[PDB]
Amino acid sequence: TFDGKRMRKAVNRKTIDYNPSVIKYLENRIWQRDQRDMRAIQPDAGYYNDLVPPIGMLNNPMNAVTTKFVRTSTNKVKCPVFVVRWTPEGRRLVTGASSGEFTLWNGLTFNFETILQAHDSPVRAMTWSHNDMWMLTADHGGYVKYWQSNMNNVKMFQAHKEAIREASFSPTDNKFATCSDDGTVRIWDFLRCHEERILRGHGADVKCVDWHPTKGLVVSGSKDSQQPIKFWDPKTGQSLATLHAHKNTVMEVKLNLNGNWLLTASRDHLCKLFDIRNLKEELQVFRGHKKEATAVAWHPVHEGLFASGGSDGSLLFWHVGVEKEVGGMEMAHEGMIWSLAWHPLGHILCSGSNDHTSKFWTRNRPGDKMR
Amino acid sequence: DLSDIKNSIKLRLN
Amino acid sequence: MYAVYKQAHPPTGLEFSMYCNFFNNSERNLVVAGTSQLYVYRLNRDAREKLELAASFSFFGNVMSMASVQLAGAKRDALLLSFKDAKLSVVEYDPGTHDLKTLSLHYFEEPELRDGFVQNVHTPRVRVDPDGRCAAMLVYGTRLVVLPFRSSFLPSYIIDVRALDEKLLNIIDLQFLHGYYEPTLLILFEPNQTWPGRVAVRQDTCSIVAISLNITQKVHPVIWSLTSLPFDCTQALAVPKPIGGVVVFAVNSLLYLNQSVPPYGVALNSLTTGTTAFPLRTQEGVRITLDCAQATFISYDKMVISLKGGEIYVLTLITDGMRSVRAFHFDKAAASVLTTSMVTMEPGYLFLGSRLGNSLLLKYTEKLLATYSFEVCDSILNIGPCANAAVGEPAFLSEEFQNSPEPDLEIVVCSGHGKNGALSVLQKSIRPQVVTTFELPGCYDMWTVIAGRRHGFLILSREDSTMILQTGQEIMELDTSGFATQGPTVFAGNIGDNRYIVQVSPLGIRLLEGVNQLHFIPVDLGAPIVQCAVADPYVVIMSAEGHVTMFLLKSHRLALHKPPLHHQSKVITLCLYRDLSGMFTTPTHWCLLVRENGTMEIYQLPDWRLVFLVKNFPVGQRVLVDSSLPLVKEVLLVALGSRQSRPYLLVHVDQELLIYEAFPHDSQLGQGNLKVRFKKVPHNINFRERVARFRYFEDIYGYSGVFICGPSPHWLLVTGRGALRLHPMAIDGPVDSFAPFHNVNCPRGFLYFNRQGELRISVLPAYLSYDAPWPVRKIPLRCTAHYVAYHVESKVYAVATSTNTPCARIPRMTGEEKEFETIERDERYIHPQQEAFSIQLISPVSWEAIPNARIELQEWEHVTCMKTVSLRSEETVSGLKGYVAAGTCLMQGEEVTCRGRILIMDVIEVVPEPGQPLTKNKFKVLYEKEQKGPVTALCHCNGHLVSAIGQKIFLWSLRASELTGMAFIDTQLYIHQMISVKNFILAADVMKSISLLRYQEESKTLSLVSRDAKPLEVYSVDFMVDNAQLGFLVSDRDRNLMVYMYLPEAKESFGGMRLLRRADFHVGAHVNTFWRTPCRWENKHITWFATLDGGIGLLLPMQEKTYRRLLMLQNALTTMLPHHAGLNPRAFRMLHVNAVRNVLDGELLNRYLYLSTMERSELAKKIGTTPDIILDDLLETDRVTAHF
Amino acid sequence: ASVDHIKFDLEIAVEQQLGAQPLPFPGMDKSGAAVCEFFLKAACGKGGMCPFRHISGEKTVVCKHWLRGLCKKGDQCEFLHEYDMTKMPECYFYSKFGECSNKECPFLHI
RNA sequence: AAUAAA
Ligand SMILES: [Zn+2]
Ligand SMILES: [Zn+2]
Ligand SMILES: [Zn+2]
Repeated sequence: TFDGKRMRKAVNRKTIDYNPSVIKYLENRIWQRDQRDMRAIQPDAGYYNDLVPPIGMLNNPMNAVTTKFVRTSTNKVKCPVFVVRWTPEGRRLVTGASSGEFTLWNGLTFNFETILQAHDSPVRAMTWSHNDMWMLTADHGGYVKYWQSNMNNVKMFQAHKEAIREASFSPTDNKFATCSDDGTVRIWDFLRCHEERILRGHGADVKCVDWHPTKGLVVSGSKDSQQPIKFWDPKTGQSLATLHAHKNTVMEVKLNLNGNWLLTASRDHLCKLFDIRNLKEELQVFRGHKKEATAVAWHPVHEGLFASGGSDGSLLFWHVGVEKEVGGMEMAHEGMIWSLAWHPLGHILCSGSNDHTSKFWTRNRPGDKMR
Repeated sequence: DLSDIKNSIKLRLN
Repeated sequence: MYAVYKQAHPPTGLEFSMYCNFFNNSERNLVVAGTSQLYVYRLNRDAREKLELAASFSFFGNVMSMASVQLAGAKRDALLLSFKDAKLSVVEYDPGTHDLKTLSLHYFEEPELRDGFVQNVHTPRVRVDPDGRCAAMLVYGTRLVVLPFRSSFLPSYIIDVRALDEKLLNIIDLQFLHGYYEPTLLILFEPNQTWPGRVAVRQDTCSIVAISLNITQKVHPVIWSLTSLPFDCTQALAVPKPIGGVVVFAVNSLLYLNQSVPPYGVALNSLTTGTTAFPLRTQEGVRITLDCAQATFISYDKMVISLKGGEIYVLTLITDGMRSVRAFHFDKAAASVLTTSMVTMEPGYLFLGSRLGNSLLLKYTEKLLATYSFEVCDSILNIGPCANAAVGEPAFLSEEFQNSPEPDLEIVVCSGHGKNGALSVLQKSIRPQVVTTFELPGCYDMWTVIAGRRHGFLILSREDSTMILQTGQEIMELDTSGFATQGPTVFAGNIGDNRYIVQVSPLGIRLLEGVNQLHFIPVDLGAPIVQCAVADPYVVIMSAEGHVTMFLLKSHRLALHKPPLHHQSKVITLCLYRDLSGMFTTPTHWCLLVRENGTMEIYQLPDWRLVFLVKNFPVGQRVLVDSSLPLVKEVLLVALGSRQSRPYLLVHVDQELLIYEAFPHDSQLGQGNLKVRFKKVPHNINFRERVARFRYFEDIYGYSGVFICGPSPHWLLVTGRGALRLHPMAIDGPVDSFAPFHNVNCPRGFLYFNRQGELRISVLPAYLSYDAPWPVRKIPLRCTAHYVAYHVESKVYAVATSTNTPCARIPRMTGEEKEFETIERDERYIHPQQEAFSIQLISPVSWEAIPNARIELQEWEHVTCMKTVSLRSEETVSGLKGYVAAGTCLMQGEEVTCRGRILIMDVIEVVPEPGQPLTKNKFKVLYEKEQKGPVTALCHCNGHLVSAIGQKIFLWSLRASELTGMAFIDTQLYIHQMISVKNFILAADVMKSISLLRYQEESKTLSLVSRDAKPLEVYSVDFMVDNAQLGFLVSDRDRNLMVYMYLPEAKESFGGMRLLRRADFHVGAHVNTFWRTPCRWENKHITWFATLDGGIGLLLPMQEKTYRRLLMLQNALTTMLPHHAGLNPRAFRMLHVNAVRNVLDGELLNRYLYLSTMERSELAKKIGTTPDIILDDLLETDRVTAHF
Repeated sequence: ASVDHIKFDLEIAVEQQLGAQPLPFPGMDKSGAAVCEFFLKAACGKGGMCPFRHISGEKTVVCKHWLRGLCKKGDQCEFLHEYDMTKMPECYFYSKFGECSNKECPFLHI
C-alpha cells in the first residue's frame, strides 16, 4: 500500500532530455541552407553535443531507428497492458490495462506519477482529438467516456452491447466512428452523443477502423475471410469497395497522413501497402515476421518510416521503397505486443505487451559498441 | 592569412 | 487585410560560378548567381586587378543549378538554369537589345513521377557532357532526363534509375567522365542506408556504377561497377583526359578509381579504425577531414581544395611512367574565406564564391615538386546572413539638422559566421557635414572655376547683377575686375587646359585669364542667348529663337564658325560630348540636338555631318535605334567608370527622368553611321512637384558622378567596379543649385543652395563607403555574433558573441555529483569543438569595443536570448526603466538534465580612466540567479518580466534585486519567441504554431485567448497595425508569410477558439527578424524584415479600393509582358503548402514605370482607367516608405 | 512606434465577451480561463454554464493538485488557485520526521 | 485534500 507518506532517500534518475538537441538545431539553421551544408557527426564518444532532432535530418531517416533500451515501467499490481498513448504535447504517457485503470508516467524521467480507476472492464481504445482538447476511451463492456487533460470524466454512455475495439475522429473531430464484436460500424455525433448510421456487411467481428485525414472516408478490417477490408461513405452509409488483401484476420489498418497510402497487418505474418487511388494491385509486401503482426505505427516526422510489433515479442522497422527491414530486435518483449506509440518529436518509442510491462526505446548514441 | 573644424571660413562681403 | 510587398535592399551572397563565353567567342567571362540574381563580370588587368560588372539580371524564382554548353554553329554559349520542382530553362545573350533571350523551357511535374511522396527533399541537378553531346537532369532522386544535342535541340526522354541492371536507391553524386566514345555517367549511391550512430552493425554501404548512353537507340548498359566503399562518401570529381578515372571524397578517406586497375586509397586520420574494412594506408603528415570541402582542377594532375574553416590545400597525383596513379602529395598553402564554390579563370587566377563572407579573387604563383603561394586581388561585399538587427541613433549630426520633425535612424545587423563574423551599419540617405552657412538671398545660379586643382573664384548670378568672390584663405568680394557685374551671366567655366575662364552674357562672350580681360565678342543672333555648352576646345551657344553658333579656341583667342544646319524644325536644347573610351566610332567631339518635331540627332563637331537619328525621342522607347508631344527641357552626355569608359544619357522631359546607357552595335547597314545603341535603366526618382538640373562632378571625396537637383535630390556614382548607385539626400529640402568646391578649409567638398536662401559648405562623412546599394560600414569581430541590443539611456550596443575551443572532457550524471571523463586518444585524433560565450559593449562614436566591459559565462553555457526590456521603477517620471536581459542554458548531452539562468544588467556612467575617454561606461549586474529549468524566451508585459522556463510561462516582479512570481500557465513543447502589445502576449512554438495570451492585473491571472490548431514550423513573429485592426505576422520554414486575425463572430472560429488566416505571400527567403516604424496613413505602421540571404523587405497596409484597383493592373502586367527565363510571376508568389492572396507584388508593379507613355496609355485603356491615377497610386507608396 | 493612442477591436471584443457560448457539458473545469468581469459587478445571468471563472472569497492555501495540473473540482475547489509562494502548505516530512530529503522543497519548513 | 516519497 502506497500513499505518499513514507520517507525515502534522495535518488538520481536516468533521463533523456531533448532540449540540447533543439537548441543545437536552432543555432545550426541560421547559417546552413539545408542538410547539404551540415557537418558530419563522427562515430566517436566525444561528439555528444552534435545531435539534432529528427526534423534536422530529413534526408537520413535511419537516425530514428530506436534500438537502445532505456527503462521498464511496471505497476505494483501488474496486469496485461493494452493501450499506450502520449499526451498531445508529450508531457506524460498514459497506459490502459485490463483492470480498467489509467497509469501516468513522467515524459522526461519515466517514473510513476498517479493512478486512477477509469472503467469497470478492460480498456480497449484511447484517442485524442485534433484540437488537443478531448480524450476518448472505450472498454470491453461497450461504454464510451469523455475526459479532459486533468483526467476528469464529464460524459458516459453505452454505444454497443459488446466489446469495442477501436475509435477514430473526423478531420474536424465533430464525428467519430466505432467498431465492435457485433460486426457493425456506427457513426456518432460528439456533442450530442447521437447515433447517425449503422454500417453492415462484414459478416464477422470488426477489429479495426480508421477515418481519412481530409476526404471523409472510413476503412474497416474484419475477421471474415469473404469481406476482409471495406470502404464506407459516412454521409450516406453505403459501401464503396471490398479488398481481398489477406487470407487471415486483419489486425491493424492505418492511413498515412499524405492521403495516398494504406498500411495493413494480418495474422498471416505479413504487412502490406496499398494506394487508395488505384486498388487493382498491391504496392509492397513486407516479409520478415516469424509470427503474426499485431501493431503498426507511422513515424510523426519521416513520411516513409514505420515500426511494427509481433505476437512473439519482436519489433521491426521498415521504409517504403526498401525490400528488407532496416533494423529490429528479436526479443524486445515476452509475449504479444499490443500497441506502439511515438513521441511527438519522434526520438522515443513506447511499447505495451502481454507480459505486464511497458518499455521505452531511443536512438543509438555515436560510438556505441552495440554488443 | 588571405581574407579581405567648424566656422573656419569668413566672408568679407562688401 | 490588404498589403503590398516591396524590396528595399537586394540579396547578397553567391552560390554558383563558372567561366564561359557569354558575349562572344573571343573572350570568356565570370558568371555568378545567387537565389534570384545573375551577374556577369570582366577582368580589368590594368587599373592591379579589378572585377568589373558587365550585366545583371533578375528572375521570378530561385536558381538551383547552373551549367553552360556550346551548340553547333553558334556564336555564344547557352546557359542551363534549373528551378525548384523540376524546371529547366535554356537562355542566351541577345546582341541588339542588350538583354537575355529564352530558347527553351521544359516542365516535368506530372504527379506520376513522385511515386506517392508529398514532401520533396531533393533538388534538381544539371550535368553537361564534356564533349557537348548531351545533358542530364536528375529530378526527385529517381528520374533522369536526357537532352540530346544536334534546330539545336532533339526531343528528350526519361530514364527510371530503379529499373536499371541494378537498383539505385540513395544517389549521392553523378558526373560525366572524360574520354570514351559515348557519354558515360558515373553514379554514387547507397542501396542500404546507415547513419553514424549504428556503424557497429552496418559498415560498408556505398557502391558505384558507370552507364554508357546510346542517344539514338535509347539503350544504356552498365560497363563498370564496385560494391564495397566507406559509408561516409560525400562527392566525386572526374579526372581530366590524360589520366582519366575519378576521385571520390570521404569524410576520413580519399580514393582514386579507374576501370582497369586496383583501387588506391589512404586514411587522413585515426578515426577510420573500426569503421571500415576497405584497404587503406596511412598518409604521413596529414590530419584533416573532407566532409564539406570544395575542389577544382588547376592542371591535369593538380587540385586545389578548400576545407571547412578556410584552409587551402594543394593535392598532386603522383603517376608512374604509364600515367598510372600510385601516390598522393599534400601541401598546406594558405588560409582564406569559407566558400560555397570555386572556379579557375586564367592561369594564375582563382575565384572563391562565398555565402557567409566576402567573395575573393586570388592569384597564385609557383615558388622558386612544385609549391604555390596565394594572394588577394579583389573582393565583393556581402552583408551575409542577417540573424538579428537593432535600430538606434547616429552619434554625430550637424546642428543645422537637429530641429527636423522626422527622426534620424540607422540599422545595425549581425552578419557572417565563424571567422567571418561581423557587424554591419547601414544607412540609406546621405547626410552632409556642414562646415559653414551663409545667408545670400536673391541668387539663382552659381559656378566655381579653377584659377593643383583648387577653385579660385565663385560666380553668383542675381536678377540684374553678378557677384564675384575669391576663394582662398578668406572669401572676399571683388568690386573691380575683368568680369561683368552689371548684368546676369548665362554660363561660366574653364576653357583650354584649365588656363582660361569663359564668361557668357546675354549680349556676348568674354575670355579671361585671371581678373584681366583679354577679348570680347558681341553676339547679336536676333534673340538673346539662353544656353551655352563648352567642350575642351569648342564652345557652342544657342539663342532663344533656335539659332546656333560655334566658337573655337585658336592660338589664344576665339574664332567664329557657322554650322551648316538645316532649318526644317527649330532647335530646343543641345549638349556637347568628348569621348575618351573609343566606343563612339563610325579624343573625338560630338554634338546632340533635339528638335521641335520630336527628333534627336548627333553630329561630328569639326564637320557638322549627321551620324544618328531617332524619330520619336520624347516618348521614351526602351531601346534607341538608328533610323537614318511631351516637352524636352534638358539633356546631358557624360562618361563615368574607370578612365571614363561608360557613357550615359540623362533626359528631362515633362516631369519625368530618363536614363540611358550606351552599348556598341556594329550593324552592317548603311555607311558612316555611329555604331552605338542606348538602353533604358530603371529607377524610382520622382520629378513631380534656364537653370541646369544635371551637374557633373569629379573628385568629391574621391568619387565622380552627377548630382540631380530638384524636389528630390539624388547622388549618381559609378566607380571602377562598374555598378550604378543612386543615393537620396532628403535632409534639408529641395536643392536649387550645386557646385564642387576644393579649398584649404573644405578639402574636396561641395556647395549648394537651400530654398530658404542659405548657402552651405559641406563635406561627405568619412566613416561610410558609398560603393554599395546602401552606404555601409563593416566591423569585423573574428567570431560569431548572435544578438545585438541598443540601450537608449547610455547610447551603446550590447553584443553576444561565441568562439570555438577543443573539447577535452565528457560530463556524466551517473553518481550523486557530476563526474567528468578525460578523453585519451592517439596523436592522429581529431578533437570535437566546444563553444564559449561572452557579452561586450560597443560604442557608436567610434565603432570599437569598450575595454574592461566584458562578461564571461560558464563552461557549457549557451545564450538563448537577449533583449532590451522596460521594467517598473519608482525613480523616474514615467514609471519605467530600461535594462538588458539574457537567458542561458547548459548543454551537456541528452543524458543530463538541462537547467538555465536569468541575467539582468544595467549600463552606468563612471569616471573615465586617464588617457581613455571611452571607459566611461560599464556593466552592472543586478540578478544572476539560476532557475528550475532551461530559459528559452524572454519578453516584457506592462512593466513585468515574462519568461519561458521548460513547458511553462512565468511573470515576475523585480524589487531590490529580487524576482517574485505572480502567475503561470502551461504551454506547448518548446517556446522560442515571444512578443507583447499592451496586456497581450504572442508565443511561438517550434512545431505547434502560435498562440495568444491575456493577463489581468486585478486578479493576477494568465489565460489563453486563442491559438492555431494546425502544425507549423515557425521562424519568427511580429504584428501588423493598420488603424484598429491587429494582425499577427508569421515566418515559415517553407519561406512564406502569413497573417492571422482573431474574429470571435466568424463562424469558422468556433466561438473564437481558432485563429483565422487572412493574408498570404511566398517570399523566396527565410526571415528571422522584424521591426516596425510609423509612416513618413494616420495610424498605420510599416513592418520591416531582413532575410538570411542578405536582403531587406517591408510590408505596407493598403485600403481596399486601392488594392482592388491595383490588382487588375497586376494581372494585366502578368499576362501581357515577357519575363526572363520564361517564368510566371503569379505562380512564384503563390503559397507553398488554400491560399487567400491578399498581398500585392511591388516588384512586378515597377514594370509599369519602365514602359513608354504610348504603351502605358494602351495598357491603361484596356482596363478602363487613366495613367494619372495609376501613377499617383504607385508614387504614394514610394513617398510614404522613405526611412533610414 | 507607440500604440498607446489606439483602441483595437481585440480589446473591445475581449472586454465585451463577444462570441461566448455556454459550456457543452456540466462539470467541465475552467482552468486556464479568464475571470468573469460581469460576475463581480452583479451581472452574468448564466449560472454555472459560464465559460469564465466565478471567484469566491475566503481562500488562503495554494492548491497542490492545481500546481501539477490535475485539479478536478475547479470553481468548487476550496484552495487558492494563485501562484503565491508565501501561502504554500506546510511540509509533511519536515513536520512529522523533522527533516526533508528534497533540496528544492517548495513546501513551508516551519 | 484525490498516491507529495512508486
Ligand atoms: Zn460569468
Ligand atoms: Zn484546486
Ligand atoms: Zn520539505
